[PDB]
Formats: sequence, structure tokens, C-alpha cells
Amino acid sequence: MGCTLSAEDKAAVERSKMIDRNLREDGEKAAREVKLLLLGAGESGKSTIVKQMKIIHEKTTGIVETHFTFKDLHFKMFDVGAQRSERKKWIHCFEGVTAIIFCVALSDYDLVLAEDEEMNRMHESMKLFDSICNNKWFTDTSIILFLNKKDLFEEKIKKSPLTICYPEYAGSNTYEEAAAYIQCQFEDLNKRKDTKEIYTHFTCSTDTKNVQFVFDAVTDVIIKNNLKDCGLF
Amino acid sequence: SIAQARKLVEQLKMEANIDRIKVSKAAADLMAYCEAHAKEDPLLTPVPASENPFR
Amino acid sequence: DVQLVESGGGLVQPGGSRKLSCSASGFAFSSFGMHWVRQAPEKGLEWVAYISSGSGTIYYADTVKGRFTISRDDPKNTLFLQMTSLRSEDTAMYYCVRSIYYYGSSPFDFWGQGTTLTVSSSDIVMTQATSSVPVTPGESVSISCRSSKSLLHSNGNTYLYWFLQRPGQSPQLLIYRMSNLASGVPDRFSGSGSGTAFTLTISRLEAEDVGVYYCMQHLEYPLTFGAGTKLEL
Amino acid sequence: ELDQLRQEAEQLKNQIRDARKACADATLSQITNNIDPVGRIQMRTRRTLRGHLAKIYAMHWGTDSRLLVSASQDGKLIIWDSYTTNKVHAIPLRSSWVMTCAYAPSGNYVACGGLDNICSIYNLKTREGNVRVSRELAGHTGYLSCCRFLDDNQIVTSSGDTTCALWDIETGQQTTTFTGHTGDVMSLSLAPDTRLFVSGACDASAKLWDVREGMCRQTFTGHESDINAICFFPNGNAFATGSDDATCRLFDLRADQELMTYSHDNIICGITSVSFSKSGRLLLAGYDDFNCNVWDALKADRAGVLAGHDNRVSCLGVTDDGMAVATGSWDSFLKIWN
Amino acid sequence: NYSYDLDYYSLESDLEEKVQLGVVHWVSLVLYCLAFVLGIPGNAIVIWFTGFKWKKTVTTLWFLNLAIADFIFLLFLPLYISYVAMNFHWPFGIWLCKANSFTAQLNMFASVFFLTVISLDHYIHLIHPVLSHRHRTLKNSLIVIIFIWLLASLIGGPALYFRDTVEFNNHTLCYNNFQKHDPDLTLIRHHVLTWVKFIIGYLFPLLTMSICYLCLIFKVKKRSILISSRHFWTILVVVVAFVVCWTPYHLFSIWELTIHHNSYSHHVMQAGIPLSTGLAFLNSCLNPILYVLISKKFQARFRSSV
Amino acid sequence: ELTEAQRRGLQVALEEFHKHPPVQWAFQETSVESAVDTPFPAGIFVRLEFKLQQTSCRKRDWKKPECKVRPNGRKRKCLACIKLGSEDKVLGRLVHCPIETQVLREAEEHQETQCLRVQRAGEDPHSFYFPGQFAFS
Ligand SMILES: CC(C)CCC[C@@H](C)[C@H]1CC[C@H]2[C@@H]3CC=C4C[C@@H](O)CC[C@]4(C)[C@H]3CC[C@]12C
Repeated sequence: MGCTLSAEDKAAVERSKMIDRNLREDGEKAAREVKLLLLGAGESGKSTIVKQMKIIHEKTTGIVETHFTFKDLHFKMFDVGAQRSERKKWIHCFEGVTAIIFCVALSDYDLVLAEDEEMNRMHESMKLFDSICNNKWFTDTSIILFLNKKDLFEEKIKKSPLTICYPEYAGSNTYEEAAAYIQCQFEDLNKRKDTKEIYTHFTCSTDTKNVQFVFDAVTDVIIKNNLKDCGLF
Repeated sequence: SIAQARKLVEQLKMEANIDRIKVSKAAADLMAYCEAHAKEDPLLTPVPASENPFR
Repeated sequence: DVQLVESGGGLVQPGGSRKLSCSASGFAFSSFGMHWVRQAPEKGLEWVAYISSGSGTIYYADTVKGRFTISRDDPKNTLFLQMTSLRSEDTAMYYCVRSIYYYGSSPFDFWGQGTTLTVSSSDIVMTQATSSVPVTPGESVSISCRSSKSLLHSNGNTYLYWFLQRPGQSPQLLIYRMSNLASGVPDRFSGSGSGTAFTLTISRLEAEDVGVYYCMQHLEYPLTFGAGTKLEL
Repeated sequence: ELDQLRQEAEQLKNQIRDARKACADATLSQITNNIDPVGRIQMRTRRTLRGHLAKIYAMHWGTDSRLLVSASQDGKLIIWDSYTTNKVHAIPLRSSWVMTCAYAPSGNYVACGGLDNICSIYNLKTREGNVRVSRELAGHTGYLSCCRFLDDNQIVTSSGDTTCALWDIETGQQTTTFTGHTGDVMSLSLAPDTRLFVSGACDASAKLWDVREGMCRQTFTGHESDINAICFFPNGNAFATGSDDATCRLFDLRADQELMTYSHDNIICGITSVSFSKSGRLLLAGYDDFNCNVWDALKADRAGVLAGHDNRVSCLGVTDDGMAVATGSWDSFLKIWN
Repeated sequence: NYSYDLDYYSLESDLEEKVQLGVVHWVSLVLYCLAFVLGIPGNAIVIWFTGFKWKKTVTTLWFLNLAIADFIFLLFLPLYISYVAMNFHWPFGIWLCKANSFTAQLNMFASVFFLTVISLDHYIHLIHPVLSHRHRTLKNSLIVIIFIWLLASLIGGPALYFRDTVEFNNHTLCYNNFQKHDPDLTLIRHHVLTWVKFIIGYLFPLLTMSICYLCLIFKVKKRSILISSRHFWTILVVVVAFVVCWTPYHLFSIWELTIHHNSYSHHVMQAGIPLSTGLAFLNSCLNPILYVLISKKFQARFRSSV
Repeated sequence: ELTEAQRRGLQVALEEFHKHPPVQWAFQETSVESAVDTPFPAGIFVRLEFKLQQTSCRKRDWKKPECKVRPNGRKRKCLACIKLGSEDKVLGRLVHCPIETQVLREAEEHQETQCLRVQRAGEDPHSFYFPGQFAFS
């Protein structure tokens, strides 16, 4: 007969079913948002970068959220600035992120690291890159490489050649031969050539093209994963 | 620097003062505990299905 | 600030219509089930209707079914009882009662202050043989209630409730499930009993314990009250 | 003097090791050598709880073996009822990155914490009718890795800034702060008498702190990787630690020494959770092989496998009465076994 | 005594010759049997594995509804096999005709509509991410499923009004009566009914399926993603099956209209309609074998279901 | 004057009736309620409604005229919509006559709708073909 439950237990079943639905309806809204990580080498224009796509949404806190909307698409972006602990313990939390924004300031080729010596900032950023690009978790996650500080680097080229950071460089010390070389040197560390892709970009221009680029790239990643991870069902 | 080393040696000095027993006695207490409580262990000896609240 | 305030009562010609309101003030109207409870001018309590949380489940007393409708306005935090074809048997005090059903909850815990309606001129039976008893302050007194059906359900719960109505005051729940003490009720109250036989014991009775005590059942949702045991002196 | 201090510290280490050896004799296998084995323990999935649609990162039974609380990174704490399936509460979180949960012994409060460096204490028995944020303890720098209640007004947290802290819910400040770990702390387990508590760091060490004064008392060392889980023996005189090198070790408080190691040359993945059973004969350890194993606490031989999980198991609990064992993995689906 | 029979009504003429068994009839019967015995278990497996033993996605909703429609369509096949086995004899009463025809028509049209919507949803979901992230929820799925079922019922409704039964040459045929009251407009009624069936059931679904399944491939090739080998062969098989197993039935239904003007023949319509119906039932059986079972995800689940 | 075509139609209708398996004791034509005739470019069509009285003759003894009419037998009112061609060959025929307890309104409608189909037979080749005999819808 199945009517072995009291009135109170049937009301409890009612409460349980109301709860789970509320839960399902809430969780459906959390699957339509594109999630991005905001890895950065430090001492870059990360504040300027977050300001650039913050206007479109008109003790140590650790994780910092940033919500914004572009072309009817909702982006949540996670910044980890205050996390000085070991990266091997919380890096698997972001397993299902759509993309990893990776900020690099191409003006620290000559500026040696503070509180240290004979350790260039660019070398440290390169180590960070070939430290997250080969993670056993981020194997199908794309990287959007942002390259900041165009004007300062352009001014500094005429004063400091690039031979200091790359003694093996053979090209001329000017634009269109240093930026491309830097991007190429930053792209060879991608060991997973067949699965992930690098959407390199130059920035620090006071335009609105940065958010447009993130938009394009996230659309490509989405389409490719759909049409590859889905059949007929 | 030196303060960390001082605190570390002080802690290590404090540590080396407790009294310890033979491993045989600790094993004996452990064995006595596991033998004297095997009656109320639903996992060691499965409970009959009459008094099992889980199906 | 948990008060429930009733409104809409008054003198109504027989066969007419009247609407009663219950404005919850100071808590979430949703996540609660609501009950109406009726008390004749010189008679004990009598359950009227019940609407669950989310309005998914509705029940009526057979003496009012078809004539009455119960509803809720959750955004406005209001409970409504629309009342049609009013007979002379519907002159009473109507009370708005909240009750929440989950594991370990306390249904019927808070009662409204009630509104007055005067109309101008099977079911488990709860038995309280003792209509009145004289008690001296400082003494210990036991009230007995008896059931026509075993209130003890297969899940271990014995759906008996004890309420106290001090004269010129709204009912206040004392005990739920025949053994659990309410919040804010002193420990000198206690409840015990077997199936179909229950007792409420007041140890060292002192002032403000005088009044009418009611026993209400819920083995099956249908809830019937006792006649009421009245304590004086 | 750096050199003099290093030399005397080395000689202190040598003498403490010599004393630990001086209190060494025949081990457990020389006392368990003659005792009939338990046999083969076969378990069955009595119930399965679903509705999280994310990764499960923690769980904790109540004092009565009926209610449990689970935390997931969909931004949800859920209070399941073990008997039947109904949910009593579904609390949303301000921060959706949570790695801990805890059930108060009185059953009146719940706790949560994660990458936000803040411990949230949620109330359960309110007049209004909703689950509120009773307290928000802040003051840690790194993430919170474990959080266990001690009373209805005290709570011990172990964080990623290489510190543990005994709080005070009323005032909200650190009543006491335990330091001395040169690495992240990712474990916590309170003694039955709630006076001493042990913690295992990320530098392969387990320290036994005294709650009253707040000074380290004993340090047990030896491992090949980090420590991910710690649980006290029911007697309150020993504990078992799980690491990333596929080894679970047993340490004794009165002997300052290792007793047994439950390792097999067939498993290489680490251990995510460790829990004894009542009467202290079965040690249940959850692995990254999407299954948990049951070891004899004396014979140190595998005697059961629970492999009803798809992804890696992350939380494991045994009820107070020893009736059932509930596991939670990275694909929702909390499962109760008996 | 001799008594009497309730009533007799012998409408016949010797100008025509009766139906007899031929080569095509046995093929049609074996096709019906094969389709039934291979479509009941597959549909049952799909409905059990999708409706209950799984979650509720959107694609699973599409396949749930399609499997339900195909299973209900195949359930009432034995009535048709019994009708066609006894040289087109129908003894189950008049009302069961009006019921069975309505059920078959409704199931067929619902299945065709669900194939069309599966194709369109597949293309939109696999090409447009921004558009898909909105307007793709459970509420919209329920609304469109309800609309599809209502439209299919409305399309199948007229069979409940026009169907009838007539005795003829020691038989009892079940047919569509377009000559209810007057024969002045029966031509118009027959034409509008068959042309509506042809347009809604054949032209629109085939055009939509081809357009979506070709635009998806063209855009993917433009984006240079090198679609898998399982695709372009799990896609080009379903279209081929639809066009082979549904065209030589609408063809015959269209030829049916030439009765009014001139055909001077009956053998062509004598054998070829049972074969067409056999092909349609074969498609209804083959839908879940080719749509969900062949897919790697369901096979992986089946292997993991041990 | 009464012609011979209606006689041929009525007699063939009665012969078809006397081919009755279950109902024995064949009737005999007594009074004709109505009998109309019409020529078509393909043949002569006759519609009849006639009254028959049960007779003591055997069903095999209907052609013989010595049958004795019994007024206390049974009465029948039967309709025959038939048409013939050259050499008065019967090609299309429909006979009908149920019990007065029937509705006789839907029956009349369907009998007229089928007699019209009988009328156009022969002139239209596929007259006796109903739309949708072999399909399931
Ligand atoms: C013989 C004919 C009438 C059968 C058609 C009626 C039934 C089978 C149809 C009509 C309405 C349909 C239901 C309406 C929508 C839903 C919700 C979704 O979860 C799919 C199943 C379900 C529940 C459908 C199942 C099939 C359905 C029940």
C-alpha cells in the first residue's frame, strides 16, 4: 500500500523535494557562466587588466571574484593573489575552468627580481608557464596569454637591448622582431600540442579589444569541446 | 634567523623529558582493548538483520 | 518579534461570507506550514484547516469542508481563510498557528492572538475525563489524556501534543511528541505515557500555570483536541 | 652561534633517537603472531545519497548516527538524514570553494571553511526559521584545511599558513595559536577526552598539541610524502596517519614510535581519508583508486574492499555506534555501507 | 425453427477479382514480424535506460520522447498483422478501427517531428554557443515537447472522423470515408488531407534534416576541426534510412489520388502499400538502434552497468 | 403499364435472398411498394422496395408458382438497388432490409450512399474501390 509514512514524514518528504528542486534550479544557473582563472607572474598590470574588463559590468581574502558580462555572456574570473602557500594542494579545485588567462608584462626582461639576484622576472614567469602548462589536471584547458606594457617596452627597447635576457638572440633590437620572438619563446613550452592551444595577444592599449578577445577565444574553446566531446547522444 | 633557531632548540629540549614504556606494554594494552570490545562491533561481527537499522 | 496578527473577524449575518487574514510579522512565511484552529466561546479547541509550505497540500475539517478555503500570499506574508455560508456553529475565536515539519522540529509551537467571529442567530477521539481539578501553588499535579487509537506510529514517534491556555491568552505549546519540552517552557513540565494513555506532570506548580490544558493528536494528520482540563486556585 | 646551535641540535636529535630506540622491543607482529584472523569482511551498499552535482570534499556524522553534513564546491552544505534519504537543510555559502565541514557535538551548529581563509559558523536552531551565519572567524592567512568543534563555544582550526588556532566563538578572536609546523597543515583529530589534539603537516610530521596551555608535546616523524588524514584510536592512546606514498602508519603516544605500516606493493596512489572503526580493529582508508580498503589494525593485512565509487574518494566516516561507514567521492553520490 | 439472422447486407460485384496471396505479401509479413521483434526490445532498453536509470538532460529528453513514440507505434502492430494476414479482413469492430488509426498516425507524426527537432537542436547546440547558453533549459524543453505532442494529436485527429468499415465481397475492409454526406466535395477533402499529410510529414522534416545536417558539416569544415569518423557516418546513415523507409509510402499515397480521374489499374496499389507500411515499421524499429545504441557513450555505460 | 426490367431486377433480388444460409422458408413477392427504372449509357438501373410474405414452400420451391400464401406468417419490406447491361446480365447489386426496430435513419443514409456507388459502377472502372483499404491510416 506504501502508506506507511505518518503525516509528518510526508511533510518531510515534501520539504526534501522542495529543497532538491531549489538546488537543481540554482545549479542550472551556475552552468551557463564561463569561468576563467587569472594566473599572473606578479608585478604586472593585473590591476589594470581587471579594470579593463570591470567597467563592462557597470585577513588576506585570497580568492577574489570578478563578475562581468559581454554580448549576453556572463564571465566569472578568479584571481589568486594572496595565496602564498603550496600550489600543489588547491590547484585541483579549478579542474573545470573554461580558460586560464595568463598575464605577462613584457617589460621585465632586464629588471632582475627583487630580494634576489641573477634571477630575471621573465625567467620566473617562463618557469611558472612551464609549471602550470604541463599539470596533470589542466590537460584540456586552454591558455589565453596576455602580453602587457606595450608603451613602456617600446620606449625601453631604444635604451636596453634584448640581448641581456636572451644572449642567443640574433635579430635586431627593435619592435616587430622582439615581441614576436618573445611570443615564440613563450609558445614552445606548450608540450600538449595536440589538445590545448595558446591564444597569444598584445595589450596595454587603452581600447576595449581585450574583452573582445577573451570573448572570441572562449567561444572557440566552447565550440571545439562541444563538437569533440559530443556525438549524436 | 637566530630567534627561530633559539625557539627550535628550546622546543627540542622541552620535548626530550617525557617518560616512555616498552613496546610490549603498549601492544598488550592495544590487544586487551580490541579483545574486550569485540562484542559491540557491528563491522567485526556482523549484527543480525533483526536489529540492523540499515535494511 | 515573531507575532502573528489575525484580522477580519466580527459580527456576520448567518449564511453570509467573511474573510480572515493572518499577517506574519518577523519571520519567513515560506518554509512553514500553517493551521487554523477554532475555539467556541465556551468549548475547547477545534482544528479547521491546514495549508502546507508552498501550498502543495491542503486539508480541512469535515465540518467546514466545502464552505471554507485556506490560502497564503507568501510575498506579502499573509494567510487567508475565505468563509462562506456561515452557520450558527461557526461563532468562535479563530487562531493562526505556524508549524514546521522536519526531523526534530516543533510543530504548533507559536500561536497567533486570534480574531473573533460571531454568527448572529474515523476521526480519533481525544478524551480528558477530568474537566477541572483544584491545585494549590507549590504542589505537583498530573493531567491524564486518553486516546481511542494508538498514537504510537511504526517510526517510534507518538504524535501527542500538550498545549496550555492561560485565561485571557492564546494557547502556548508545552510538549510535542508527548515527551519533548518546548523552547522557553520551564523544566518543571514533563510528559509521559504509553499508547492510548498519556500524562502531563507539573512539578511544584506555581502561579500562571492555572488555565486549560489541551491534548492534541497527530498519529494520522487529522488532529483532534481534548475537552480541556482546567486548573484553578 | 649558528654552528654551535646546529651541533647541539644534532646531538639532541641523536640522543632523542637513541632514547626512542632504548624504549624499543618486539613490535605488534610479534604479539599478533598467534591470534586467529578476523576473516573476510564483505560489505554492502545500504543506501546512496545523491543531489550534489559537484565534488564532495568533506563530511561528518552527528553524535547520534542518524544525521550527516556534506560540503561541496557547488556552493552547498547539505544535511542528509542517514535513515531514508530526506534532506533537512541545504545551506548556500558566500564562498563556493570549501574543503572542510564539521558537526557540533550538541547538534546545534555547523562549520565550513575553504580558500577564503575564513571559518563560517552556521546556526541551526533559530526562532525565525532559517539557517543563519552565526559567526565568521577571520585571522588566518592561508586556506583552511581542517576544522573540528570542541564544545558549543570553542573550535580548533588548522590552516594553510602553517598554524593551528583554538578560537572562541563568542568573542571571535584566537584564544590560543599553535605554531611550530614548517609546512601546510592538512589534518586534525581530537582525542576522546578533548584535551590533546594531533595534526599532520605537509612536511611529513605529526604533532600532538595540548589544548589547555598551547604548547607542542610530542612529535612523530617518518614518511615519504605529505600527510592527508589523521584519526585517533578509540582508546585515545594511539593514532593512524595516511600519506601520499600509499602508506598508512600507526603511531603510539606512550611509546613515541611507529608500530605498524599498512602498505602493499600493489597500490601507488595516495590516501585521502583515514578512519578507525569501533573497538579499534578495522582501519578504513580511502584511496585515489576510486575505492577504500579495510585493514586489520593488528595483523596489517587487507581484509576487504569497497569499490562502488567511480571517481576518487575524498571523505570517509564511521558512525559513533559503529553501525555503518559512509564514503564520499568526487562525483557526488555519498554511499553508506554496512 | 429456421429463426432469422439479425440482418444481412451483401454489397458486392463480380466485375473485380478478389485479393489473393502473392510474393509481396509474405515479404511484408516477415518485415512486420522482424520489425516488431527487433523494435520492442530495443525500445524497451532505451526507455528503461533513459527515463529512469539516468539524469534528465535535454538530449535524453528528446530520446525519451522518441523512444516512447516508437514503442507505442510498434505496440499495436499485431492488429495490423492480423488484418493483413487474413486477406484484408477486419473483425474487431468499427470503433477499434477509429482508435488504432488515430494512435498509429499520432505516433508516426510525433516520431517524425522529434527527429526534426533533434536535428535542429543538434545543429544549434553544436555551432552556436552564445545562443545555446540561453533558451536551452528544462522549461523550454517541456514547453516544446508539449507543443509537439499537441500538434501531432491535432494532425492525427481527422482519422478519428473519416475512418470507417465496410463489408465487401465476403470481407470487412477498414478504410477512410471521404463521402460522408455528399460526393460533390469528396475530391477536395481527399486532396487536402493527403496533401497536408505529405507536406507536414515528408517535405518539411526532410528539408529541415538535410539543411541542418549539411550546414553543420559545412561550418565545421570551415572552422577546420576535422570531425570524427563516427560522425559523417552516424549522420549520413539516419538521413538515408529516413529517405528509403518513408518515401515509397508517401509516393503511393500520392498516387492514390489518381483514382478520381483515371488509373484503370489496381494491382499496383494491390501490392506496394503493405510493403510501404512494412518499410515504415522497419524505420520505427531501426530508429533507436542507429540513434543511441551505436553511440559510444551508451556502449560505455552498458559495459559499466555490469 | 409495367415493363420487364423491373421484373428481372426483383426476381434476381429474390433469388439472391433465397440464397440465405441461416433463414429458411423463403418468402414470395406480394405487393411492390415502389419500383423505378432509369437508363444510363452503360446499362439499365432499377431501384425497388417490395413486400414479401412468408410461404409454406421450401426455399428450393420458390420458382414454382403453386405456393400457397399464408397471411399469418411473416412480413418483409426489402430494398434492392441493382443494375444490368446487355442480355440483362446482373453486374452491380445491393440488397437491404433490417427489422423495423432498427434506427432506419443512419441505415437509410448508408443505403443511399452505397446505392449511389452501385449506380456509377461499370461506367466508372474503379467504382468499387474504397480509399485506404490496405493502409493503416
Ligand atoms: C497513445 C498516446 C495517446 C500516447 C501519448 C500520451 C503519452 C504517452 C504522452 C503524452 C504526454 C507525454 C508526456 C509529457 C511530457 C513528459 C515530461 C518529460 O519528462 C518526458 C516524459 C513525459 C511525461 C511525456 C511522456 C509521453 C507522454 C506521457
